[PDB]
Amino acid sequence: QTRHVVNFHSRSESTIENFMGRAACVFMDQYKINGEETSTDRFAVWTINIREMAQLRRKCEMFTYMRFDIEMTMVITSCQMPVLTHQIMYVPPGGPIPAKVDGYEWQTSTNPSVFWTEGNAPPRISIPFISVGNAYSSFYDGWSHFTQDGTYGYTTLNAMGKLYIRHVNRSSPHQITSTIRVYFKPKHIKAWVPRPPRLCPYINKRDVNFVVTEITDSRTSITD
Amino acid sequence: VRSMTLGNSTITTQNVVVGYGEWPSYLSTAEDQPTQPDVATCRFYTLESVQWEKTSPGWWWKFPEALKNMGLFGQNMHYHYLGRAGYTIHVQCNASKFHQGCLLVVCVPEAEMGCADTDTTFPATELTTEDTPHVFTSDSITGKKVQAAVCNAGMGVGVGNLTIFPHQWINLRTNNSATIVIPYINSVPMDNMFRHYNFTLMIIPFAPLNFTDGATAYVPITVTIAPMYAEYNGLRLA
Amino acid sequence: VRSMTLGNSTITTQNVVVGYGEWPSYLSTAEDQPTQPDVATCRFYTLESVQWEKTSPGWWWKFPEALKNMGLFGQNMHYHYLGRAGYTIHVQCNASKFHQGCLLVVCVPEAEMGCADTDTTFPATELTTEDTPHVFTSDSITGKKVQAAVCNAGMGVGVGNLTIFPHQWINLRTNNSATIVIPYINSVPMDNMFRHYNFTLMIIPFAPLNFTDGATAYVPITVTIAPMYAEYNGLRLA
Amino acid sequence: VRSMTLGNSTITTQNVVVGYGEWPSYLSTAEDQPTQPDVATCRFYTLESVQWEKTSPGWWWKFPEALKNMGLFGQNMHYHYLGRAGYTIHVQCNASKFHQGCLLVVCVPEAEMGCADTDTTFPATELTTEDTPHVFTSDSITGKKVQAAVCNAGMGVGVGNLTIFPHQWINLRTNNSATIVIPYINSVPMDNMFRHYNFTLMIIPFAPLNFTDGATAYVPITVTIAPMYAEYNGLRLA
Amino acid sequence: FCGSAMATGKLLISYSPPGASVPTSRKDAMLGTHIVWDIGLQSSCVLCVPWISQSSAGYITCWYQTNIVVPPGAPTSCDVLCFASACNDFSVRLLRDTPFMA
Repeated sequence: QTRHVVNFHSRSESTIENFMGRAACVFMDQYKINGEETSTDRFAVWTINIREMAQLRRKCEMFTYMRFDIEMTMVITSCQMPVLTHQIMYVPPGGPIPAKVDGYEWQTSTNPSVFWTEGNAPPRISIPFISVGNAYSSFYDGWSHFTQDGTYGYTTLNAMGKLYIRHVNRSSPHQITSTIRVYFKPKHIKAWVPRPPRLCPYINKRDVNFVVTEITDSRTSITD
Repeated sequence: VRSMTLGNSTITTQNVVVGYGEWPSYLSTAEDQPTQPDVATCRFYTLESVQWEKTSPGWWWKFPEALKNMGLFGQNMHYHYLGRAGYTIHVQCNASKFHQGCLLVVCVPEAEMGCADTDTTFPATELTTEDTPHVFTSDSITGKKVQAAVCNAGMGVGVGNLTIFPHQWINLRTNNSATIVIPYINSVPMDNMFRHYNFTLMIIPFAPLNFTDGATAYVPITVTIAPMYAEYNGLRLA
Repeated sequence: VRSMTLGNSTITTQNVVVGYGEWPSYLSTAEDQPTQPDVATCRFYTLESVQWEKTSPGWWWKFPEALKNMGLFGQNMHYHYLGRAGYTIHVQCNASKFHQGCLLVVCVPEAEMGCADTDTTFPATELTTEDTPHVFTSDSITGKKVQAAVCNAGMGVGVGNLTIFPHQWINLRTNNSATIVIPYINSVPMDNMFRHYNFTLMIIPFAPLNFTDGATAYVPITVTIAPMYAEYNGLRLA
Repeated sequence: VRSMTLGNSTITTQNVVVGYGEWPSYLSTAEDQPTQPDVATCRFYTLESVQWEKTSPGWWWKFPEALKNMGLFGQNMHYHYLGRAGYTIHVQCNASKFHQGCLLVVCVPEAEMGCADTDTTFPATELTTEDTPHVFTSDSITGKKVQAAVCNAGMGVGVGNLTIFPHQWINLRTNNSATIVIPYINSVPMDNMFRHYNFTLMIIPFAPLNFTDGATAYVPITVTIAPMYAEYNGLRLA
Repeated sequence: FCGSAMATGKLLISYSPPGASVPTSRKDAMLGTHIVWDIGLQSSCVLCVPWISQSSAGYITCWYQTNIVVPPGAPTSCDVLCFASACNDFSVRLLRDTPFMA
């Protein structure tokens, strides 16, 4: 490459909606169709949070507070029959969860769910700003239980819900193993209180713990 | 030289960094009604002076509960379970003319700090010791406590670019005093004052203290907090 | 007869082909600021005269760096890494009245030339020898150098329909002088003057020189370039 | 504190002694025509800093040719054989508050100096070493060089009454900076810049430097020259 | 400059254009672009470096014009902090993933 005259004047790509509002795959999971009537491998879960993969997690930690609608579009495949129909049930933060693929929670009228049959365009489900407070908090320097009990750093304001996914087909002659890819996207996003970027690598998906990392890459002397 | 006074507390001062360009203010409903103390609460709460030697790596205080034993403000924390305030923070250094050094006085809202040996948590008495400050460390440490190594202050960020927050430099060559006004940054209008630490006043010496063999071996840093526009929940019926 | 002068360089001339109907001009930001030399740079840089015999197939010069050793213009190429100019090019022939012939004086922006034996490249000293011209050849050649056969000048096109570019015919029957103004054709407003050859002045004899046994056995072709509206990057702070 | 800038050279300054009450100016004929560079030439040329100890007797620089290797001004001396300029001379001292001393900063036009052992001359490299200063001596010296004893600075006059020239005292008790403007004193409007030394900036410590066993053993004297209104002969034809 | 209030000296902050070579000496840095920053008068000198883009850059060297002159009470060795931001306005186009995260 060579250093060219990069002559233009634009910061439309540096706004918050043009920086955060990009769809990224945040959840791959397998789920079968038949066998093991009491099993946990016939549906998917994915509690919705921004701390899924470190590339997106890093961008949400530029800012302390942010509020945004989310608009996820699943991309569902299958392996190994009839034409298959799926169900992507979003439960709110206050919502019952299934324990099995044939639980009664799947029939709850307050849990919105899409019934996508195979071959069409991917299913898209949009979720508004659910939180109780006025913004989602990326960081919470505080304790969930009063009087400095356990569970540091986890507030219940930035709870977004869960996403239970199953086949609606009751059975099949052979085994069908479906794969789902959830494409998370912030929408109509506002952000408050900027914050310095992450320096150290991430350890765990529910905490801010880190190993002490060097500031920059080292060089030989101060003058070279 | 301006001799400010608030209530029954007078300090002697010598430019204000208004945090995020906003001055603290009150929240303005009969379903939930706030109580505005105004009386007391607003006076100056001078913390214990902190000696800054050549080998001091830094300090941090976690507010609002750093004032949990400070008078009426520390007593209204026990009777009301919701509140908010503004916290004008003066930081003098009163060094001499032959001392040299530089401080970063930054407030860092929502400083979620990391444990020293990850895969576990810390016993909640490692973040704060009410009035007294937890110092940083010069290198890495282990044990069930806060990873208090500078260059990764508490949060896993670079300590040099901690200037994004409401800050003020105290260069002993030029100035000695800092003052920061932090207008209650939070995602809910009122929150409990014992669970949630709204911000973390941390003072970090970038250029280390230096002097010769005749001066005093330290420089006392004086911290003074005035809780402004503190309002609480209502205790009366409607 | 018009005696043009620019700075400390006067030539004697005897219609101008303005390239692409545009006269060179300046670029009109505090993030990037150009420097306009104006002083010197604009004077006439007469290259070495080129003898045109009966068997001469042609010549080419690659600008802007054909002037890389020409005075202040060739010295500002080493101190600034960005620039642009206009290059008024006079081409006299000063033949006699009994000589006959015809030249194509064409400028060819972005003349990317091809290697003589393909599957390889040439050592970068085959495109240009600063002041002196690389001649074409009458037939095909081999070796790690430019395929300089006329009828396929450099680019693999027909040499007859090379008239699409800013050109001028020098028919010794009628005229002797040519002048072309080339207003800095490029896709970026400023570019480095050593990496990129903005255009390729190539003079190609279509009708060959002819004369009898008493005349001089050659006709010297004189090339003169005046870099107009040359501007560079800024070296000062902002 | 005024931050002067000229071209691409900025210094930081802290009253001007205009030499002989006149500000330098241009000479204002087609038989002889001057060229005014204006561009560059006028920027600040900071010489090497000079350490002033307790036993330093003095220094001298001989201008215009002390700037003979200083950039474009030192390069226009080789292309034009006639010229004139003004030379604003800043002299800082940046000592401490516990250092004491006093300097005479004087310019002395036409300082014809005397040889050390009379009946002979000196080899012309003893008057000037371009950028670096020739020091004086505290007593008499011998050999084919300049009689550089103070009390008889160079010219056989008393060094105390050297105040008749454009001068400025630098008393470290009060001030540290000096500035002198010398409007080209000469008997011919233009003269060669290598034969003739128009003036001799000599800095002479009257009261010697003194300090105690903790301070730095020297005080660096910084000399900065800005050639103003420099104009040269013409190189073009008429 | 984070030294004493009594330390006094000069530093010469030179800037090389993106094509030029670094100055090997203090005089060659003085003949280019520079700012002789007197520490005893002002304690904070601000630059503004243009022509900064990618899609072979400049240099900010610093030189001892004079040594640090210090009274007997103040310490001899000092420190200088540096800072960096966007000078007036900054242009930026094509978003990508950061290299630091793995």
